[PDB]
Amino acid sequence: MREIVHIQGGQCGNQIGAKFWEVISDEHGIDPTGTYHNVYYNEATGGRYVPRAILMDLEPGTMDSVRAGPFGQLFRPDNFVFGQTGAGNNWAKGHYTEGAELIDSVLDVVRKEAEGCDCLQGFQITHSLGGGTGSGMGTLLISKVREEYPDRIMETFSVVPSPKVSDTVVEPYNATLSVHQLVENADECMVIDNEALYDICFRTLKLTTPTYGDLNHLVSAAMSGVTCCLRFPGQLNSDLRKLAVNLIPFPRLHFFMIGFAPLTSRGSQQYRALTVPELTQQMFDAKNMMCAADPRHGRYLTASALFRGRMSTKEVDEQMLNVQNKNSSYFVEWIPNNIKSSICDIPPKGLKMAVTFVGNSTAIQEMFKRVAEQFTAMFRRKAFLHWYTGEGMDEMEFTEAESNMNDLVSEYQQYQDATA
Amino acid sequence: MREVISIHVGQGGIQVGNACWELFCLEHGIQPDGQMPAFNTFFSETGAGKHVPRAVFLDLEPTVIDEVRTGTYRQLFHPEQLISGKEDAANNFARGHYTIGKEIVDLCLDRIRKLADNCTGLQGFLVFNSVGGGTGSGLGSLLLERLSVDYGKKSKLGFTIYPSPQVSTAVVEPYNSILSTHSLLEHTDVAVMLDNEAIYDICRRNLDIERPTYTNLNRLIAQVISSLTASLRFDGALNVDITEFQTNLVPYPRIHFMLSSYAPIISAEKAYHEQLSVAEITNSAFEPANMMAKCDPRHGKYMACSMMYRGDVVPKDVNASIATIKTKRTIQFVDWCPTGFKVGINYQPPTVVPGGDLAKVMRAVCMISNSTAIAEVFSRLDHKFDLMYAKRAFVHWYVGEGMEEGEFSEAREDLAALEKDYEEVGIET
Amino acid sequence: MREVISIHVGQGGIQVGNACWELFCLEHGIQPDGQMPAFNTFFSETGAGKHVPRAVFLDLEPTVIDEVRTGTYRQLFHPEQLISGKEDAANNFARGHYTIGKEIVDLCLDRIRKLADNCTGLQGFLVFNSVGGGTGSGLGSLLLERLSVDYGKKSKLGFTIYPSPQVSTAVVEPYNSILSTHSLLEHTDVAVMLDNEAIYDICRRNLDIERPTYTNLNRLIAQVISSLTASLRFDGALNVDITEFQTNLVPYPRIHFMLSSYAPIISAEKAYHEQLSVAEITNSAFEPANMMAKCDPRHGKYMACSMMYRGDVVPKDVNASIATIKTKRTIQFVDWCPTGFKVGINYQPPTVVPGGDLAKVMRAVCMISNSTAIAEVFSRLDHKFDLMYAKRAFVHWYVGEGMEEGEFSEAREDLAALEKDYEEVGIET
Amino acid sequence: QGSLVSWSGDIKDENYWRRKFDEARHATKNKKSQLLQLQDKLNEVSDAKFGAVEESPLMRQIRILENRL
Amino acid sequence: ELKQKIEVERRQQMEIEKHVVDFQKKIIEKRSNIGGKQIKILENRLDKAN
Ligand SMILES: Nc1nc2c(ncn2[C@@H]2O[C@H](COP(=O)(O)OP(=O)(O)OP(=O)(O)O)[C@@H](O)[C@H]2O)c(=O)[nH]1
Ligand SMILES: Nc1nc2c(ncn2[C@@H]2O[C@H](COP(=O)(O)OP(=O)(O)OP(=O)(O)O)[C@@H](O)[C@H]2O)c(=O)[nH]1
Ligand SMILES: Nc1nc2c(ncn2[C@@H]2O[C@H](COP(=O)(O)OP(=O)(O)O)[C@@H](O)[C@H]2O)c(=O)[nH]1
Ligand SMILES: [Mg+2]
Ligand SMILES: [Mg+2]
Repeated sequence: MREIVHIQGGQCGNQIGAKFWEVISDEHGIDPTGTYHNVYYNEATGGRYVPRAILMDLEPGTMDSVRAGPFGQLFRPDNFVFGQTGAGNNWAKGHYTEGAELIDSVLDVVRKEAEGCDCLQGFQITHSLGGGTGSGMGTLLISKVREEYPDRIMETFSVVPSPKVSDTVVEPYNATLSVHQLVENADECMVIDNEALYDICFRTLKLTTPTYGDLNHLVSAAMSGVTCCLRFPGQLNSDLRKLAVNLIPFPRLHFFMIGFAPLTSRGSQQYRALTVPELTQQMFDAKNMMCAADPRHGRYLTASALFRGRMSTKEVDEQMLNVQNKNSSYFVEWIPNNIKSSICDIPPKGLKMAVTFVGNSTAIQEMFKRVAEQFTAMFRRKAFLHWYTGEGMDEMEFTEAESNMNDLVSEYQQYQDATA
Repeated sequence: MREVISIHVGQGGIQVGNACWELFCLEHGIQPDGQMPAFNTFFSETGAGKHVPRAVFLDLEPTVIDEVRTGTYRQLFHPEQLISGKEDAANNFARGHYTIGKEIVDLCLDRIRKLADNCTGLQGFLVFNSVGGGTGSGLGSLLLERLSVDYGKKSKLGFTIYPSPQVSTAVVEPYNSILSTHSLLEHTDVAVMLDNEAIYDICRRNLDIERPTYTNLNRLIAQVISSLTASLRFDGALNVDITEFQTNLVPYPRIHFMLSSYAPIISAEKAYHEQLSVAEITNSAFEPANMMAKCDPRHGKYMACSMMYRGDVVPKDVNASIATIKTKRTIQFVDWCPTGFKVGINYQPPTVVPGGDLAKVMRAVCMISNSTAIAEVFSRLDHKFDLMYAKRAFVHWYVGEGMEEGEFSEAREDLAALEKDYEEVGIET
Repeated sequence: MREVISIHVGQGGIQVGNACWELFCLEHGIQPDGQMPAFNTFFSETGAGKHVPRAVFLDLEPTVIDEVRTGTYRQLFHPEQLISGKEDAANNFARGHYTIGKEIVDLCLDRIRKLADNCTGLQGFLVFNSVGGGTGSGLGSLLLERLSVDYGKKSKLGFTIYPSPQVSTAVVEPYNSILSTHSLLEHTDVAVMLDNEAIYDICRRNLDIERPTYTNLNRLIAQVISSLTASLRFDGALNVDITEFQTNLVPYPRIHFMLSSYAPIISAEKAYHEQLSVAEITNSAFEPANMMAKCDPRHGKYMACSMMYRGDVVPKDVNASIATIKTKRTIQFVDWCPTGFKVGINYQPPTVVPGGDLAKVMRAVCMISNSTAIAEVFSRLDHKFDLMYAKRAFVHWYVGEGMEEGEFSEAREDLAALEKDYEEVGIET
Repeated sequence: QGSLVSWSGDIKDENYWRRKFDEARHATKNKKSQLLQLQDKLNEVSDAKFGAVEESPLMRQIRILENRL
Repeated sequence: ELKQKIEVERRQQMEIEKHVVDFQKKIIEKRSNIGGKQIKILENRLDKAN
């Protein structure tokens, strides 16, 4: 049981959710038709399994496109929360004028899906920080669900403004506005960025003609591997809360980087062996992360690992022992045995093993600082402001968002080196 | 007459109990059907002439629970002895002892209530709680509390699995373990400790299998426990008493944390080539490499030792092995206990499981000892606890669940009181 | 009662021991299975009524080791008595005694530790180390050192194979041999030397086979050793004592390097045509062409001689052969030893191996003698050592492995002290 | 311009860090073996090793019983 | 820029590692130094005279 509800947001979040449901259907043996050929699905007369997946957005072209592609019959025709105007890359648009009139349609449907279960252990949001809709609308949904349900655990698979270029000109504004309302009411922010995702699909995988469905498939395989330890048996099982405890020692430093494995070349997929020491090499390799922040330029406040496949436990023991042994000061030493380990008992579709590494570390603080830097630049010199200020927002909130980001990062950095 | 109850609370204890019962049936001759083609201590009567165990598998996370209820061993357990929660304790002590413990405690108490009503001659309890997780820490602590406030007079032998010396399957292990030690003191009348490193070394370089796994580990623990309970199950030459165990291995109610050992652990490939004499096995008996836990034999001065002989054992080889071990200087005892040896002979050889690495041999011995070395495990747990408590880590996970902050420290110096006494009792005069 | 331990260290000793045990089983009636369809000295008890030898095959290079562990004789040896290294000693003494020796020495000491614990009545050791290679030199030296510092009281008979007089399978033989001689003095209480030229001549023009090979050589050494250990294995007429061997063949602890000989070595093709009388065999006994090592019988003045008679031997032919050899001038003894003869009769004829060139005959005799001729082998080794040491050759191979340079010289004049004493003891008065 | 100079300096910093880790772990493992061997030394050195065979109580038994005989 | 901290750390750890190498040497020398039952049989010797 121990339910999940899959609310989406923005065209990004919509595509990622579509492909994630594709992956979970293809894993649980669910067709695009919705049969078997409940921890994620719901029973429906006629022998159907409907995903309790809500797609909300301020534009329907995304809605139409996600309906059009394969696996579209999964989502039932009520959870398509239709927006007609579009926030148009404006946090004020996506959070105040259209938020405060979409909140409650979403409230009725989320109460729908929440009473549909018995025990809703955790939520599920995938959205953006830069798009007006995604950012504002999504952090507003987060605030609302965290207002009524204080006992659940919040979780966002969040895409941030890209380093080399900003996807939309107001990426800094929307991103700081999203994090300022993310810190207190979002319990686990898995930080992803389109550029690092590009890097991981490019470097070791031969992919020369990539596509957004491809990156969605990658991050959705990761998104399935993070929790696949829940719905399946295992010698040493976990959940969202053992993970949350072993990951956050403080309610603030709870933003996590994620990676999934294995991922190698296909033409070279035969020449290499395939073992668990090789899995450790694969992801404790710096380049295998899904965030534009090499974690070995910082420190690991703690890190959790979740296995998939049936091998021994001698493995995971020597695993985190060996890795702590050499990359010790790459972690933080003020906390004992900062690596947590669990095992899911089932391997992936067609392959032998899977591994998911999640990390509560202090290298995303530079991501936060680069966001705040771009923000402050466009902010003092007043770049792209009337779009936010002529729609019932003031820059007092912008100042406080920027300063709050800076406060978060100041704790991140001092907790990097705090020792006793 | 003698009946013994076993709780398998947590995810560690529940798998240890799965292996315990999977070995108990094959030893007593019970097939997994509940059908059998003495057993007084473990197996009850159902009015149709077949057996249902007197044990309860309790755990917050229901995964291993449906594993056992739809596996192959469904026909043994009673549906009344398998209760599941829909959540966990998040590896913190407060969620398993304060929040989610209270609605499972009364159900478990009613089940064991009626189960102690069911059997006539209860003699002892066995709590199986790997303290590393929130359930095996807090819910097991609360279970032991209630067991001791209801029953009290009856002995309790806890096979608690501490957070391992440096390896760990969780980071917040140091908190939810020191807090369980408090209840572990009073309630667990005698506590046979477990850790992971030593059984890993044993399974790797003793049975020559190159990946040791948890199923093998739990099978091996079940074999040790079979050597433990054979004396009451089957008839022996000089039968020992489990209440004699307490009166001989608890010199003071302050020193009752005890460790164990087993011989022989050998593959068939070296069993065919070894002699394995009665005197020879008594050497690997106190071998420090054979040690089952993270304790050093020369760290502790032995205060009490019980030897469990099973198979074709003649008493005089036992008596001469005692002489040779007491002669050679490599072992020593506490001065106040001039004779701290108690032996028990049993004419039942160890039974064999199909599909096990373990080898059938004539003679088996199991050591269980109250010494003063365990204080090192105590201080080593205190290491991680202080290293985490000095910096505020995971404190919110504990206080946001009905727990005050001072319990961390009170449990820390509680286990420090054990460390103090364990070195104050074992000195010269 | 009497048990004897054999180390076969190096690549020479390990093959000599392969042949030793392959002959021992066929003699005692043991098949290579470990099954037999007395043996007290060599064969132990496994509790299933079958035998595992009391010996260890040690070598840095693991090639011959996996040869024996996947050959046809796997069922005999215990997996505890076969330890392998992953490297060599590069034929230099320092890599086998200083660098790679230290992590194998304690394992071998623990194995023989427990093995001397296993057998009850140990009586002697036999070290089998062809010193030509780095292992058989340095690791064998260190093994003998540890054997003598742990055991001490017990006799050690070393069948060391020196670098051959002029032939050589290695060039750096002169260094790593003189350095082993140091430890060979104190530790190897009695040292029966071996070289290659004489057994080559024997196998070529004595058994008439035209290519002698190492398997035949090791089989022949095993036959000599069978004639040696028959007295303790099987019952004889006048049984001899291996501690009498020392007290009669070690007139001074400075002269204990001894040589050997065997008769008859004859093919069946001349055994059918020869009479081979008891008196006749005693002539080829001291024949200088029959000599087993590079020693000249008229070079040394015999100080002690032990004769090993086996088969159908009546004592008076023995006594009259002693008379005739002491009468004729071609032999002579030291003046201080007026009677330096000790004989041992045995009613067990030599057993036959299928597939051997060796012929079955009624009477066999084995000579083992402490004389003063061995000093020529000593000086001949010193030849090559000085010729190499005078020019700096391979010095780096030794000093880059934790060795100082002066040990070369200290070992050179160490063996020179033997050469000195061996001529100072055997003069007139 | 200076950004690539900083890049190269940070490659040097990465190498330097990596090194410091190698040598720190070597130091740890060496110290652990050294402590192991030193404790082996302190327990192997007996507290009655100077008198390798003394047993003074039974030496007194020896002398008094010799006088007796 | 900020590298001298890790350089002095390397110097410290290298002095300490070679210093524990000296330690190890000292301990192996002391092991080689230390490298350099009859009571009951004497009671048996007493039995005969009594
Ligand atoms: N010996 C042994 N130990 C086990 C076994 N299974 C789990 N463990 C140990 O149990 C520890 C965790 O204890 P648990 O209380 O069972 O963890 P949990 O069930 O997830 O508890 P929660 O965190 O509240 O969900 C791990 O660190 C393991 O070392 C087993 O089968 N045999
Ligand atoms: N009699 C006899 N001598 C042998 C036999 N095998 C090897 N030898 C001798 O052993 C000498 C070399 O000694 P070893 O110590 O075994 O050489 P090694 O094993 O290669 O030693 P490393 O150089 O350290 O690798 C050779 O010169 C041979 O004369 C054998 O089967 N019988
Ligand atoms: N991973 C992923 N990211 C996307 C995809 N489509 C858009 N994005 C990212 O999402 C951001 C757009 O945010 P969004 O809220 O959807 O825009 P809005 O709907 O106009 O407010 C851009 O910065 C893109 O980089 C996709 O298919 N996959
Ligand atoms: Mg649990
Ligand atoms: Mg070699």
